[PDB]
Amino acid sequence: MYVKLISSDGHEFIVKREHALTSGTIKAMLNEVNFREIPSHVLSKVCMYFTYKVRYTNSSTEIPEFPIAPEIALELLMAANFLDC
Amino acid sequence: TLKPLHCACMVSDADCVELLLEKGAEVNALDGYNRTALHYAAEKDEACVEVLLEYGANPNALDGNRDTPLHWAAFKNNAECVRALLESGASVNALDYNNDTPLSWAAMKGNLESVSILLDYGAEVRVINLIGQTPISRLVALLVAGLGTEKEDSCFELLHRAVGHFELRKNGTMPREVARDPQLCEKLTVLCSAPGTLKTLARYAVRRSLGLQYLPDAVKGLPLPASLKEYLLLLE
Amino acid sequence: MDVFLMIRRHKTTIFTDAKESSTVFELKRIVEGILKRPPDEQRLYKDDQLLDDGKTLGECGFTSQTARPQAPATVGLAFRADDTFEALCIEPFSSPPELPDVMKPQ
Amino acid sequence: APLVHATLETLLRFLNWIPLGYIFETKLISTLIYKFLNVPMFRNVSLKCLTEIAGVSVSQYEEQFVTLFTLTMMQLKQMLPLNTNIRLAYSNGKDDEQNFIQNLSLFLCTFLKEHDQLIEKRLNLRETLMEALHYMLLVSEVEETEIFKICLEYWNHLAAELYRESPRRQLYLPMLFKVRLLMVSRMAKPEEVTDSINLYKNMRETLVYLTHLDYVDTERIMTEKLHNQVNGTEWSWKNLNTLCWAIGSISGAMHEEDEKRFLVTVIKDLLGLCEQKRGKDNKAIIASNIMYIVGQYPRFLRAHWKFLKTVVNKLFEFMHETHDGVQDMACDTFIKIAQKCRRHFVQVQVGEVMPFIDEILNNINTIICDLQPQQVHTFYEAVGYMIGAQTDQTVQEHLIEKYMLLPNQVWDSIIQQATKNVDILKDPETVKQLGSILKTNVRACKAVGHPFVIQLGRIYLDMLNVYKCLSENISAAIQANGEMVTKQPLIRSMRTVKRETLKLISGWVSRSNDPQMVAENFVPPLLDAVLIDYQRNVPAAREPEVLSTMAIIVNKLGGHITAEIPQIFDAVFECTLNMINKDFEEYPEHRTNFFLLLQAVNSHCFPAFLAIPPTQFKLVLDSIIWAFKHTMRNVADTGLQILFTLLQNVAQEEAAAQSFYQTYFCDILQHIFSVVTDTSHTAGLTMHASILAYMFNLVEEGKISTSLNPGNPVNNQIFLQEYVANLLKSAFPHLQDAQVKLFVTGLFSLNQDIPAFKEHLRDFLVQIKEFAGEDTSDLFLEEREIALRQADEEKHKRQMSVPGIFNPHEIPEEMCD
Ligand SMILES: *[C@H](CC(=O)NNc1cnccn1)n1cnc(-c2cc(C(F)(F)F)cc(C(F)(F)F)c2)n1
Repeated sequence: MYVKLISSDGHEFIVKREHALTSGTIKAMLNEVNFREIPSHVLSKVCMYFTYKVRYTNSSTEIPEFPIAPEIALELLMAANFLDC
Repeated sequence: TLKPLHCACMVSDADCVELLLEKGAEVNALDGYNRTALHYAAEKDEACVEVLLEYGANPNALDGNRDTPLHWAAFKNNAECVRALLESGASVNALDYNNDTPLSWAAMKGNLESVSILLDYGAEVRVINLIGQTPISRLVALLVAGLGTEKEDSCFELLHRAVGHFELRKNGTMPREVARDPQLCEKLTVLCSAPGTLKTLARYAVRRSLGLQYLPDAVKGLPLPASLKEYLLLLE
Repeated sequence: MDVFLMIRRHKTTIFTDAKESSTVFELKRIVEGILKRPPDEQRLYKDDQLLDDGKTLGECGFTSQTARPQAPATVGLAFRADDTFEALCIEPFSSPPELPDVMKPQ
Repeated sequence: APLVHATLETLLRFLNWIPLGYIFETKLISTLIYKFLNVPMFRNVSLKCLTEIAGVSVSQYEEQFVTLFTLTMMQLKQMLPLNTNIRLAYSNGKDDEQNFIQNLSLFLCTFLKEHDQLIEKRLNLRETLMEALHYMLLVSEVEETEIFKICLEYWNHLAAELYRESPRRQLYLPMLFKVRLLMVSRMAKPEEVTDSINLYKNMRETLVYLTHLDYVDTERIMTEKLHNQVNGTEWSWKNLNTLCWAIGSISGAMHEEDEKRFLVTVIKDLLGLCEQKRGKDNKAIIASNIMYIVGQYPRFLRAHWKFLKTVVNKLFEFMHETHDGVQDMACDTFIKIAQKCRRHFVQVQVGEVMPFIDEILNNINTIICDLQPQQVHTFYEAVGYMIGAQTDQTVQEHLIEKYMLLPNQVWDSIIQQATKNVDILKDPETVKQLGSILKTNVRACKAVGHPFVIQLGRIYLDMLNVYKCLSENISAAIQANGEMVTKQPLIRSMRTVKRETLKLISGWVSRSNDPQMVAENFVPPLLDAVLIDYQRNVPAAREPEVLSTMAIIVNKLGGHITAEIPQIFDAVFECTLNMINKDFEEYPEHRTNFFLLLQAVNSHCFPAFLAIPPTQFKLVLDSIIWAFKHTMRNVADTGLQILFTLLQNVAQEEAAAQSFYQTYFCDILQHIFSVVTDTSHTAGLTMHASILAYMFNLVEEGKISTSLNPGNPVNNQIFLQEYVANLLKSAFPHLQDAQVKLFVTGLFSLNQDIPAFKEHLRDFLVQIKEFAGEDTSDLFLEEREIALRQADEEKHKRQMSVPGIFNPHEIPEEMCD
């Protein structure tokens, strides 16, 4: 029901398996996953995106913008490339 | 109405404009229709544009409706003129009285090359004019009319990659013209109902943070791999 | 209608959601189902302010507009150890690297 | 000086007839220019004189022509430098200067049109030639209609010459661009949005030739002008209108792919312009221009289904516009598109679930809610074309049933009301509605064709009923208030209803396919409703269409209606004959329809004449004789044709042929000879020769089988010879007996060769005319008008081979799919 993702700095994020499978890499690789290059401040945003994508899939109303700060945009893009998101 | 330099620009002869400028001609002089010689040069040829720019011509000169020469170069689809103007300091997001940017005019007619160059120089796709139109909306209006070809489809793909996510539905219904086309309506509803991949949104954020630059040069200095550098430039 | 929460404790983070009308007891039940701790040895904090278990989640500071899927509302968590409650400890996420010169505002 | 001017004018008057020796051999060709042309007083006429010389078109004397051109060009350069603005000079110039400019244009045009090849083969004069062309461009800027017509004549000639050869084009290449601009800049108004028609046709032909010479240049010019319209510079309603007329008039000249590119760019620019402009006036102007553009180029609409659907939907939108003229233009464009792209509305297109015709039919009531009655008729005709494009019979039947639903229900309501109370047929609103419904039915029948029998049979019996009622209403009114009551609006509304009924019947029957069904089902009720009503009405109340209708039926049913002909004649013939023969300007339509019916009966149902009573047959012959003795050309021609066909037909009725000969041969021969000798119908001379040659041949072969002499037997040949000789002598007593005898013998011998017979008769008549002071030119009219016709044919055959010269909707050679 729940999967646990470990950040490079040791932070642990527990998310619903359905949300986690949004990432092709996670689905292919999987009750726990570990990343050696994704920092916590990026993995938290990735989990936020999992929730946001699951909520607003096939929505009939306007989908609100996903907030990405310029500081993490580069690392977030790299992480999204590593995953399949 | 118009002055000899304007006529030289209209007839598209670099020699005449160059020799006229060689005797201190008023390069930024207005005329009967409130345009400048650079407007005609942008509308006509890139050699005249280069000659005029070499002699201090203002690349952001305004006309009766506050349209810069870049607006007309993009509308005419003079890709070389667009590149020459942008390379000399032209504003890529200049707004006219209707709040129409050059990219909006380029997308109105589905000009692929001009759109590509404007995006390469940091043009904003998430822009709306006074009557609520956006470049993607205008391109879709062109497409639903049946006047589009493979070039227009490629332009739509480019704009879709550049925008990240778009919404054409007012309230919860597509416009009347789109709604009456079962195929394009289905395609656009499927596109508009998807939140958007994280990679696309991150690319949009990175590009926006780079705004108003020659993006292919800027991305060269980033620590990204080659594949992500190509991705950031809408090449995939 | 629905409020999205990010329960936090030390390095552990749980992304979840609940109805605004739901009570804190159900949230503690979810925390049990995740970390396997009795609710009697759990206590939740909203901005270093203790939350009474009886209060419904809506009447607290959590609201649908404030807590969205793309911006969940943090909820600190504390367990009971040796017949005592530990101090609320939340480990901040790693700081992002300095913005490169090219990406800085003009 | 006045004596010199008078002498020059007299020379100009007589210059045409003077032998070329006195013109091109003397010193005149230089005296006129070095002695008078420099002097304004004798300038104009002098220049005019030169023009006449340039028009001689003599094979020899090349050096004289070259010297004339060179010296005249130098003189004109001296007295009118090429740097001048001819437009302003003509505008503000006095009468003398305007006349001089006109004469200069005339001289240049005529001399170039005559000897351009002569002038341009000299390498030394090349520059001067271009100079001349410059003048022709300069003068072409004058706004006056006559000067521009003169210039356009030469421009059209040059364009046709250059196109024909494919070179020589390289000689005119560096300047043709200018001409193109002119053609696009001064384009005339097409008769889709006399002197004006000719001007537009000439401009279109010249522009089509020029675009055929260079597609890229034409596309560049038009696109640049359209952009200039878009960017504000040189924007104006008239400029936009002329540019769009020029774009439309090119349709068909370009290849399909180049046309595709050009039209896509033009449409995008026009849509951008429409978005840019604000205000109802500007938007309406742009919409009308786009409507005209898309009205042409049916090929592009055919190749692009989505754009065609969008255009049709936009036309439906415009149909609700209250702005003046927008609805008419929308309906015209819709009918054009429906005619040229009919098959694309009935078949299912790519990406569609059902054909567009179903969608149009479902929403028909909503589309035409704001249209005027004539616009509604046009819309129904346009839809009928598409419905008729449907090949499958059952689907077409269902389409027709849905097509006439609203008219059918209004008609049914009116019919039920009339059944409840007949007086409703006297209500003006009801009569007007019936007329409108019948007009819609007529247009639908015209568009659909034979399958419309499904609709016609639905209402036929009711229609003929209403007809009768309305007739009964009119006859009463005339009986109560006299014939003047026929001017009343209600009476003419009822007569309009009757006319539309007859027009619908005729329109369907003319396109019928099964004569037996028409004869069995439709003819009897029609005759019962129409015949006696026509007979008993006063001349001011009789409908001419009746006669026309009858003719149509007789042409389609033929032997299937030969049994009814006697009653048709009994009801119509004597009445219309008394109506028509009385005066030659009273009832033109009645006379035309009467002779059409007579011709149809004679051609297809001749045996009926045998069953007709002899007195009525005599009336028929008297009508024919009155017809071919008339003064008008058409009446005489139709009378002669009917007489010839009647003679040929009666030649096949052995039982009655002898009686017909013995009763009418001499009378017909005498009438024909009288009209021939009177020379009142020279245009029909050939026909006379066709008839007489036949008649004589009948006695030549002994086919008369009886003596034409009423008193005693005698050989028919000798009797006819003496009779015709006596006729000629009475007509021309002064002629000698031997001359008449030899002429008649030769004429009788040539009965087996129509051309020789006609030439002999023509020679005799020419000699007769020359004996007096009469002119023999008229006798040869039959020749000249033929030659003219031939020329026209050639012209037409020349223009069909050049794509784009003819309007896409004018060519009957519709393509497939
Ligand atoms: C004004 C401009 C307008 O209403 N819409 N602009 C568009 C439409 N579609 C795509 C892009 N921009 N305006 C005035 N008249 C027209 C118009 C007329 C016709 C005609 F054929 F009926 F004359 C057709 C169309 C078209 F292209 F089918 F939409 C537009 N537009």
